[PDB]
Amino acid sequence: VILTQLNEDGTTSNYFDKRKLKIAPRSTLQFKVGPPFELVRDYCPVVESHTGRTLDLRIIPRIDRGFDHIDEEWVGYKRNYFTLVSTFETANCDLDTFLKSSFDLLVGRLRVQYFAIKIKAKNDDDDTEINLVQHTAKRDKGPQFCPSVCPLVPSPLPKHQTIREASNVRNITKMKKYDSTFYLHRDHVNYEEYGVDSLLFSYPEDSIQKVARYERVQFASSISVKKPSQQNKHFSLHVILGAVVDPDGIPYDELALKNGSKGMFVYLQEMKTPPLIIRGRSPSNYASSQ
DNA sequence: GCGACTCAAAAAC
DNA sequence: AGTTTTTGAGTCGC
Repeated sequence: VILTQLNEDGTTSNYFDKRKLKIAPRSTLQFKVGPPFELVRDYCPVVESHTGRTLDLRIIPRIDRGFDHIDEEWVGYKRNYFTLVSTFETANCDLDTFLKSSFDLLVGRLRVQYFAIKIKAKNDDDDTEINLVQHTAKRDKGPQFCPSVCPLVPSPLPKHQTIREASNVRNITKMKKYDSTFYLHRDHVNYEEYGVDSLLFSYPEDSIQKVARYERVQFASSISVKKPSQQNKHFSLHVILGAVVDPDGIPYDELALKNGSKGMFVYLQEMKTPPLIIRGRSPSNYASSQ
């Protein structure tokens, strides 16, 4: 009924089929590591502006809620929340140096203003994009929004237990304890250590995330989860690392910039999950029907 | 099939 | 040791 896997930090992932077993909404059993991500491709090279050294980049993503490994498939539920977190790392550059440096895209050099992540859902069989929606903790009693592009600086990915622990923190003392895990506050650095052209000072806001944390995410309520043949559709979640540059032949998305003008989120690397099954609202997807 | 209202159970404090 | 919050999901009815 429950299949258990040991996570890297010593917590467990407990996979169960909601068609057979109903578990409370806030049970720790709802938290579990989801499907592993795989490289799709590398896109635009990034180089340090004076040394010319190529910056080696790696997305480090994980799903921490919403997906179960059931009979060799990864399964989610349309009605339910998932959590997808990601960082990135630069294997050849330590953070403190990275933030003081400046970087260009090698396309012909566009200056990188900042690095950012976005997520997307797709139909894995035909590459059609599928809308995602996020809620606040208030759910129907608060706003809905589409996942946003997240400016980020390189950081190790927090352990699964840490994501769990930080999922619903209000208390100020506890928020203080997790703050340095999730944020860099640029307004707290020594400005005299930085040049005007430094990467840190082209980030759009003083509060900069160290971790892209997409919580309370769902597939859009209108998604069709079965093919016409009644076979399940296969979906995939994608994490894309990009460099945001000033618009003034390679993959990019437009972005509403800080100063108001157009911006380009230029793709650097993309990873995706294996195929995912999503179970819809049918009574037969729930143990209650039995 | 889907928005809405609702119940309920464990986390958060 | 209580109350409030958060979130899986039961149900109504179009």
